[PDB]
Amino acid sequence: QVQLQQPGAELVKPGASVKVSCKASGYTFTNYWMYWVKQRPGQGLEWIGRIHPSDSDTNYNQKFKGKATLTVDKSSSTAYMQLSSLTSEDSAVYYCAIEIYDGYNTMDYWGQGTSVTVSSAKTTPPSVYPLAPNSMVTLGCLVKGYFPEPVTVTWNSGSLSSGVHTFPAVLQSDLYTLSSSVTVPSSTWPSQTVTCNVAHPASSTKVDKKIVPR
Amino acid sequence: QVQLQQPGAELVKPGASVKVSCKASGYTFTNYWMYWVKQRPGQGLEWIGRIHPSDSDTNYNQKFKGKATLTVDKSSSTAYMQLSSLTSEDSAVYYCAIEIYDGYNTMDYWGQGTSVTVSSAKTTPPSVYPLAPGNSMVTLGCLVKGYFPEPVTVTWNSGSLSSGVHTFPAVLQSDLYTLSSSVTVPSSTWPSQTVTCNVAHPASSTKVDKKIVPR
Amino acid sequence: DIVMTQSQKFMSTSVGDRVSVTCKASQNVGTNVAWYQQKPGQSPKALIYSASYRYSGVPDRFTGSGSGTDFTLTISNVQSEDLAEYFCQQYNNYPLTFGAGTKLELKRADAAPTVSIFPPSSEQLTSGGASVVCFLNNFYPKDINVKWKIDGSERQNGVLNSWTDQDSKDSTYSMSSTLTLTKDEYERHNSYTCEATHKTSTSPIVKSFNRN
Amino acid sequence: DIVMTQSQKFMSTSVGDRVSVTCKASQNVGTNVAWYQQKPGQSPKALIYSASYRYSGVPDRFTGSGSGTDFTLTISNVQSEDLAEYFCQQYNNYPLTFGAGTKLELKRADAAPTVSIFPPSSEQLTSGGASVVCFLNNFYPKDINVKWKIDGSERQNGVLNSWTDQDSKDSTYSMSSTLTLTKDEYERHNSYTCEATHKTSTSPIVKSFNR
Amino acid sequence: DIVMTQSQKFMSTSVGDRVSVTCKASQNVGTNVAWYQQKPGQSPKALIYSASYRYSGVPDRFTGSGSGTDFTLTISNVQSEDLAEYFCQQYNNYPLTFGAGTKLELKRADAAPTVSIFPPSSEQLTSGGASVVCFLNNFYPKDINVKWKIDGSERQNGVLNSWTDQDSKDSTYSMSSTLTLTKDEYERHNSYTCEATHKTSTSPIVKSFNR
Repeated sequence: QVQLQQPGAELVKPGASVKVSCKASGYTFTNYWMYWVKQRPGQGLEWIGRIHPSDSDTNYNQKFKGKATLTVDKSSSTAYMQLSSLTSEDSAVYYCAIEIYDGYNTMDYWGQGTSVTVSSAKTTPPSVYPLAPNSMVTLGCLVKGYFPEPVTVTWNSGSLSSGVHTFPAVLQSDLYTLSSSVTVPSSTWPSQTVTCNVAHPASSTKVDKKIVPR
Repeated sequence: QVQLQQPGAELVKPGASVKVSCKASGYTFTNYWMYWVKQRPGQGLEWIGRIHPSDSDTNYNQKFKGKATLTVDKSSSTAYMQLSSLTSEDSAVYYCAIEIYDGYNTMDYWGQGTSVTVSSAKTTPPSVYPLAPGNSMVTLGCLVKGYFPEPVTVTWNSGSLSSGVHTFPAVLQSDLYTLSSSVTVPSSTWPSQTVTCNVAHPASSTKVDKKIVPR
Repeated sequence: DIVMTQSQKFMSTSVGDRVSVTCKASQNVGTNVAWYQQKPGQSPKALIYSASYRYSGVPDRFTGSGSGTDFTLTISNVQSEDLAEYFCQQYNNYPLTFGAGTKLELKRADAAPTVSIFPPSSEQLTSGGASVVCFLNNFYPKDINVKWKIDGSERQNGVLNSWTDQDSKDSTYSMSSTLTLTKDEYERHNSYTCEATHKTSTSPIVKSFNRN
Repeated sequence: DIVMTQSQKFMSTSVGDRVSVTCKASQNVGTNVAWYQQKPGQSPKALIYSASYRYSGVPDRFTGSGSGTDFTLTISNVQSEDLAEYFCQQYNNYPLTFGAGTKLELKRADAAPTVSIFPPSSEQLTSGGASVVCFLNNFYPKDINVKWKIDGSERQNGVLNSWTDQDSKDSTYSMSSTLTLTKDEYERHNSYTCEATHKTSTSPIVKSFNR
Repeated sequence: DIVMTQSQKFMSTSVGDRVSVTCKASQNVGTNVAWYQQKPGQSPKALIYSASYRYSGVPDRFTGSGSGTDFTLTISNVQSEDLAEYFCQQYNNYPLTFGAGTKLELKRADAAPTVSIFPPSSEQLTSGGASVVCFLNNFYPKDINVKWKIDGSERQNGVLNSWTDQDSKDSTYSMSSTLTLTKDEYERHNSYTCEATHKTSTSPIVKSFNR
């Protein structure tokens, strides 16, 4: 299966450099243009450039002419986008994408996107807290005080999806905080275990917090 | 009187630029070379360059080639050193200085030095707290907590109280500076007379006079 | 640089009906125009290429039309799953440029919020902090006002509010409000109230708990 | 560039005696050598130019000597006001280069510290913080250990220590130690003790107060 | 296709000095590399072929070096007439690909602008429009500001500016500022003024006419 693998987040100090990777698998790496797209927090999509891994032919956007440098490594089937002299404007999610036409259909494949955050602050893993309290009962999960973005939240390893509201993260006093609620039948909780699964890739953190009645 | 006036502190974001000024007065500006010296915290002296305000002739240290540019403004009798592409290594005290030989004696004159701090943090003014006791002498104190950036000036009774004063160097902790100052005076002085700790933080335009009140 | 100007920042319809979004190009691009759909928290998804041709897996409800400078993307039988921001793009001239994006909205009947309050967990109290969380789920319209009261006194600081986008299932909105105090402040008071003012009721919805 | 060495980072003497500093130049700098004095917190002050000539206002006690590559600065009748860092510098070739610097130290008899403790001020307590300050003044030598006790338990965190340079009046040292707590943590305890261990005595100097 | 990257978009030098522009190929092209020169408003002129051989008529001041991936064009004894854009091209593999181009910039001392103002001609006034033109010629550096005033009040709408490239004889810049109004509007007022502000300006250069 065709796959484009990107790291979740990269924290880079102002003025330094970062190199975002895009590992491709499942197809012939040298057959399709590799596109890159920037999306600032809450903004639109911006085209950075494209590179053909066969001969490293590139087409750059003039706005990112000196900023972004696209390379490939064919021994690993990995594409790389290097950003230099980072500023706060360069803090965004960076996607790699390809388009494949096999002679029958045209499919698009996108990486998950790398959240590059340019800041002098250090990484802070989140503090995960259980939110414990008719026919239905609402539970919750408080993911407090982490840096930088992003974090992912699931319930019971993804088995509990309906009735879930995951609220966007808000920056407040240099740290991010989000929450997530889940509403289940009154016979599910507290009879069965309800687990909030939090992942923070920037700090290599995975916390499973049970919603214990107490 | 010959004077070289320099601003106290300059807080500049990384990657940005800054212009450090040196206002001369009391002498013919265009008659003497203007030297510039850099001193990083706890380090030694480094020569940046020199400039003659007459014709803007310069002698640079190759280390500060693309980093520093010396200019002069003869209408204001002010010399300038512009620092570009600021990094953490550029955080230092920057002095301007001249040497005058009048045919009789050779005198050196220095500016106070501009403390250039390169950081992404914003300015924070200090919180000045009194240190009053709960003998023939009594020790009073002043806690200057949580400011940024350097420096701060501490005096006692507007400088009239100088003996028996210990002002301790600032310590950086949790991205903020804190120092303290103690003064020991005769027991007949305090609390009978006023003892005031004068704190000045030029990076925040702060001047706080805190009296040491008995309880 | 060619500019792609989407006329509307938001487009509104009801479930089952149809919407259309227009895109204006500064110069002629012929038919080399693409359309993208981006749901919250996801990578973009290509819907249309060559102005009118669909990518594999895109339903026929998504129809693109236009040539030259005026292009249109039409979505018929709009469902709650289609809630996203939609972008146009030109790949006729370099640099490739996107539109500003149009977010889809869905009209629906009013809905009162389900409000739930949660005291600070014992885990957080060991850290010296204390956060009270108030969930306001599945209401419409998105406009809502939340006040925090401590023993009757309103606290409009140390509050962190977050809104979800329109729900992909019932087109409602949800809110999370978190009041954070120190553990000392939390133990210095007893009654903690979350007050919600919504269009659906002239009286505020009140969920409270007494630390006692 | 031409390198000015100054092999010694510290020079020691007693009040009234003399000291000297050597400065080695990597090449022949003739007599174009200058000496500067820098007291803590002040700008550099030029003492010597042209190897042996004093600036106006520099007392006879400061004498410069040497030519070629071996230059020496000699300070006689040294007093506590002379506590400073001393640099050599050549101006015979460009770029102008300085020496690493030599700090002056003054030997003297031992002195036990005078210790004073101060509870948090009422003004700070309105901010949510509580700093206990302990002053340790006019002791020698500079090495000293300070411990904080809260109701008998030692606290080695939230402590900010700062040492003065050698005192320009009596060549002693002074130290400030600040224990910072939250106001809640502060009000949850009674005794606050500051213990100073100095080589002048095997028994620590103890200053405490009950809130 | 093969990428021929010219790292520097500009190259600054002074008349008589020597400049070098580099061009790196993504793959090995051996010596099948050409260099071209394009002066403003003119067709490209071939300078070098086979990485190092000059076309007929190209002065020996233009030399080229490099084999494989790294190539360099060197202009010795740079003339003011050498102001142009310089492209590298590979012809070892099809399709032939050009570099992005490097613009030659010349350094020189500062120069104040010579400012001339011109009222709308009688021929243009019979057309219904009215254009006031101000020339700012032979200044350096290129940054300059122009402010239009109508009866002492600043006018911003209807102003179109145009800058020349560096002059091929003295390496200075020029700019024209044209204020276009209707004939009725031009006759509703009397005093017209263009104010030039430059690095050399200790005060604005003010040129005015009275209708």
